[PDB]
Amino acid sequence: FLHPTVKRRFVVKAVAEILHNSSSNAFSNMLRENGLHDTAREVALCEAMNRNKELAAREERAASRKQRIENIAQELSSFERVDLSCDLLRKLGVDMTELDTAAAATR
Amino acid sequence: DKYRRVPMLLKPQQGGQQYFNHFLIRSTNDRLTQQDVDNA
Amino acid sequence: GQKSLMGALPAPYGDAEFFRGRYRGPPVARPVVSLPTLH
Amino acid sequence: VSTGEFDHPPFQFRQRHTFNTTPLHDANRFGGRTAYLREIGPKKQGRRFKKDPRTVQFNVDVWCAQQTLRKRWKQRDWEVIEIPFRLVPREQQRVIPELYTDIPQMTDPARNDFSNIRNKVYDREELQGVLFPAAGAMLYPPLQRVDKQAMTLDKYL
Amino acid sequence: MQKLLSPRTARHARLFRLAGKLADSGSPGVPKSDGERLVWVNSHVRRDKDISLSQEEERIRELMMPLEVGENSFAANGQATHGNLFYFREYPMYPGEYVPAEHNTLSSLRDELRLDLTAQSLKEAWMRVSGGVYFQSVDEYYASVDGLDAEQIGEVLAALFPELNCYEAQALVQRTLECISRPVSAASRQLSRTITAEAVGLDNAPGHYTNFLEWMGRLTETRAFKTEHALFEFSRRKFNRDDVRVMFENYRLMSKATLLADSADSYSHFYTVLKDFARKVAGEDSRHQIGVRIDEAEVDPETGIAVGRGCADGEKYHFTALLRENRDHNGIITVMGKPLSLVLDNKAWLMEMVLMPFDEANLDYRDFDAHIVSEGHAMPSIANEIAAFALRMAVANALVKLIPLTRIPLKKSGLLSVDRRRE
Amino acid sequence: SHSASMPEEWREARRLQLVELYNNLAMEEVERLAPHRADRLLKEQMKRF
Repeated sequence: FLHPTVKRRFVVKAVAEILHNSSSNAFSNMLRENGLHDTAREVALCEAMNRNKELAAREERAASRKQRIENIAQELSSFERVDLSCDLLRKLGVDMTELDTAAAATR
Repeated sequence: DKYRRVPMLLKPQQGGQQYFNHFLIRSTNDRLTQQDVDNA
Repeated sequence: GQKSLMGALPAPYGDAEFFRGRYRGPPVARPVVSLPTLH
Repeated sequence: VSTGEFDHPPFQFRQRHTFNTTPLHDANRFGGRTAYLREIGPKKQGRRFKKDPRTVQFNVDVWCAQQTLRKRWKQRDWEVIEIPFRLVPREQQRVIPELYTDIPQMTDPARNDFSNIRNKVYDREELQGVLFPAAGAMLYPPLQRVDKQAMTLDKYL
Repeated sequence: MQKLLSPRTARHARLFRLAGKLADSGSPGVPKSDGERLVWVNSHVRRDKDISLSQEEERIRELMMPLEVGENSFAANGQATHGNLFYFREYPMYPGEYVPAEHNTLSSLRDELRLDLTAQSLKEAWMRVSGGVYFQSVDEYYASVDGLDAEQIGEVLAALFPELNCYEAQALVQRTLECISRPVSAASRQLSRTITAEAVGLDNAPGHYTNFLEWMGRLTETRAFKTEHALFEFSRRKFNRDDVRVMFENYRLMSKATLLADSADSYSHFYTVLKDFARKVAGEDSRHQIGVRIDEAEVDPETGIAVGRGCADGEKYHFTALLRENRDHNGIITVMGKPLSLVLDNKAWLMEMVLMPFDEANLDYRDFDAHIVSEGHAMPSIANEIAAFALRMAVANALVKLIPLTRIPLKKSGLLSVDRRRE
Repeated sequence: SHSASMPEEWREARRLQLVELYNNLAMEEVERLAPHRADRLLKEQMKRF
């Protein structure tokens, strides 16, 4: 409830804080079964990139990192795709109620 | 009599279709066992 | 039937076993028991 | 489902006591009830009805109906007593339709009793206050019912 | 003097711990007492031992099977009168059965793809390095020399790839030469299989033998060779009515201008007609099996009930089977409100026909519930073989409607097939 | 294995996909060849995996 721009900011912040930290396959499959296929391959690419930089041409390449997760961030926060993106972000690791207070406010 | 009205699948009544895949997997297992016997 | 040249062409790339929907021929029959010999 | 014989064997050549073949009028068939309809020799009004197919089929239908009736009446461990509406139990305080009038009525769908009211049979020992008010001496003893929650041999104790 | 009720083996103790975990988890059907769990564990261990005994006695009985006609072993199959009436297949019927592929063909295709990709990469590397155009003259074609010698390719393979065996490197050099000459065709190996060296007459000349093999392989895969083979097989009477009708339909699709443009070539106007016939003629590489029909499942989404039908005598016996999946493994079959053991009067030879669609499907009957409604002539007893045939057809059609792949064995057993015999 | 011009993150993503695919195929062949008592054939399949 109440998502002109609240859900957009919630999704970009949660995607940014969930992309640059970990390295797993738990985010690719739930986007794959949700119906979107290209962003699943792109987030698998980003998580494999984070795993490659975690397991072990340095400064010029890494800017592409700050491109592509940003390319994720404005993609899941389009005005039609905030809904399923925030529902999927609610299931795996993101448990916050600072911007989920609007649900209780509309209740 | 004249069983011309009977279908061709009913006259020999070829049953036992479940065993064929088991027989083929057993044949492959016996071929690999024979290959193990010939090497040692 | 009569002897022909079908199937005698070299199959490209040698992948004639992975095609599982291939033509398997007419269904052959096998004896369930060996009959006694005539002589 | 029943596997007894219902139809009569048809009319054909005179059968002989061979394998898979019984004579047309034998004492083994229909309990020997073909003894009324048989001719032992290998007056037209007493000879023509033994050879008619509709007559012998009607006779074996009558005999099978007699067998069905005696087996339905040997099933009866009860009898019908006309009890007034006030003293009857709660399941029979409703409007019970006649036979083949309505859908076969369940006993009590609210109290989880899904059974036909016409097949309900009540015990005699539970209606002694209704059937016998004039005796006052309790002519039938109370029915001993087992304690289902008691630890017995059935429950490994 | 007193037998201990406690579990005596580690297997007994592990099963007792599993039964205790099931009782603490609150599963339906698990007993709450300990003596009942002990009885359960002892009976399961005895069942496992009896299964092992059955497996061992079948292993011993496989070796003493009387495969010949003897004292108690009678043919009686009509093998003397008719001869070989029961079929047998050595191939897995797709997609009902599965046999895993042999490792030799897998490794051969793997190595072939490795060599092809390596040769293509080396050819593209030379194409980038040399700078574009490369014309081959007639004497360069007769000498069979490309832009790279064998020594250069061997030096490149030794420098770039350290871990590389000798014969693998020589095969890589040969495949790079074959790929830089033309696109590679895997045709010389099968011609080496079907044609030996002593037949053509080159026993001491392996190089000319491989040259003739690669020349015949590069001339085999042309369109004209396939067209000539299709015309030869058309002359040898290898077509049915279906191929004749498809050739007629492909001839009717060509207009007159396309006919003139195709008869400008010598072999293309025949090839447009005979493309499907040359696909059929090419063998197990390119001819498909017909196969039984595999339909879609027609199941009620709410109740999970599939509906099948069966008939016998045309008018007398009609049956409709309703089939559902039983998840508690207590499956039972019922015919017109009465269980199957009382409808058919406990006759084994009639109820085995109803069991048979579950048997040929390799399916457990206890995972399915079935009710069969009689729609034909109502009689007080259907304990006969023709009614059981109709029951079998109804149960088989219900199993086909529930699971679609069940049609693959059930049609092969003839259980879905209707005979027309009346009285 | 014959692709090194692609970036290393793409190669590691496809490598993880092939690891998952080989493990799923291994578990599928284990569940498929179990009731046939095909321990030699299953041993060769697991050796190939």
